[PDB]
Amino acid sequence: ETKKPTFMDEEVQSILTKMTGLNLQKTFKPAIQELKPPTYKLMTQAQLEEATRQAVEAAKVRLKMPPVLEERVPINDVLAEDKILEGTETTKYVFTDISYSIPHRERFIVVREPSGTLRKASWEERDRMIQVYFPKEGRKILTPIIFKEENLRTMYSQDRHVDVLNLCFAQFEPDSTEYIKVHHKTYEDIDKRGKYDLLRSTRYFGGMVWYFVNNKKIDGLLIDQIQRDLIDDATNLVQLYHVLHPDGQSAQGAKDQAAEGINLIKVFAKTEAQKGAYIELTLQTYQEALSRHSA
Amino acid sequence: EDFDTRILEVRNVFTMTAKEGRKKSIRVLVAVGNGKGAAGFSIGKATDRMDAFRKAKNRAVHHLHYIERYEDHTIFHDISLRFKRTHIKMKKQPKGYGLRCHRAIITICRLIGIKDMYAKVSGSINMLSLTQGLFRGLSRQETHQQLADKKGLHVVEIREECGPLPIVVASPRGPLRKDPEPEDEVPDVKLDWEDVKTAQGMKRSVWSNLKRAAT
Repeated sequence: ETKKPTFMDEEVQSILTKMTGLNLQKTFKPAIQELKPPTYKLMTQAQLEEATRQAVEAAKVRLKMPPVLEERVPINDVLAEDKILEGTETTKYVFTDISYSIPHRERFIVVREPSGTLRKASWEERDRMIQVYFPKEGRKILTPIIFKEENLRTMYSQDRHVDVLNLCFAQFEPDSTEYIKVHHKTYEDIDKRGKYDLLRSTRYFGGMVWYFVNNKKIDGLLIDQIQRDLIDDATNLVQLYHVLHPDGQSAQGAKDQAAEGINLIKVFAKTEAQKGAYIELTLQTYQEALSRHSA
Repeated sequence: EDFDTRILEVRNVFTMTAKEGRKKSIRVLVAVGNGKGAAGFSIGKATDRMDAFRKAKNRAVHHLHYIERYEDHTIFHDISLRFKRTHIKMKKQPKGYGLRCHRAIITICRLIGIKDMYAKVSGSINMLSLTQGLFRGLSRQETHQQLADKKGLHVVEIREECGPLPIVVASPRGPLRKDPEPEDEVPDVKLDWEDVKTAQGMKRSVWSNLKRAAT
């Protein structure tokens, strides 16, 4: 009938790609790592514009948004219950199929319990076993302590939210419960302290917006976009909100009033926005400065 | 007051005289510099050592070179020159590389203000020819602004740490050429077997890449 968009829909990806932004100085910030002497080229204005065009393409790849997945369902599947083996071993066996050319989510990893039951390994056992035999750079078999709440607050105090997400992406699977809990705790610290610019020009801005829109908490991000003269992004945010909440007070108000452009932000500010007063004020200020520039 | 002086060589030289026979004098080589590109060297001669020190250091400040530094820490490009029989090969290096050079080159580089450079001295290792060669090589280097002006093209810096981002380091002050620089399929540049032997993992020396104190 009428399906609501998904994160990977071309319409949503385009909206979130523009709201993210592309800043070549931030996207290609100098990395603190082993260095080599730089190379130099003599370029014409055309060769330089072409080299900058290629850098923009290389950045759009580096800003490719990771898909937002729902939490994985715990694995509870018994393959066999051999009761004759009950009490014959004290420790359980984990068997991992290490055949090279198999996707890791299709690898049979089973556990023989001391009770004699042959069961499929849990998602946590699976990711641990895959790391043992197919070690991925940046991933640890034991969970790093940086992900404890006490240690994440330290990273947040230093405005290292992007590092937290890079560490979480490297350690946890996108559908893991730890991956989702860490991302959500990071998105919430940004909303509470208004640190939305820390994720701009990164592949994590879209996932953050998706979280706010689905949780009906776009008031902070909408204010931040207006204070930065990003009304085009602020208008797309209210449009994305309507697309994902069609049967809402703001979406109807926009239909009844055929609102467009800045008017969408006013309609949203009155009906559904929690900080409706602070948005009108923030929006009013913008229109003034725009009139001063015009005059 | 802004200049520091360093001794490079103290030598007892002797001449033969009719009356006094074997006569003893002191030949001193000193380098001076302020750490901000202005540096020079001078020879000092005297019967007493403290007089040679005074003459050398006071004279050197009247014979200062200005040495251009890339980002005020290294040279602008690799420098390979021969002065008489002393060969000096210098390589531009990134920050944190330090001064991995002949001890005399380390001393002179600190006076100039160079923090990161590799240098290899081959042939005759003579302190005066090494010092004179060093200052010649460093004085005759082309900066990026000079390269841009000479060729009327942008000088674009590519860093692996910064990925494919093109960093314009110098642009010509005059008009900008419209014709790309010819791309010779194979350059007719002379290569050093030492650099090629090293890049191929064939240079096996127990003395290379040894752990040393910060310089």
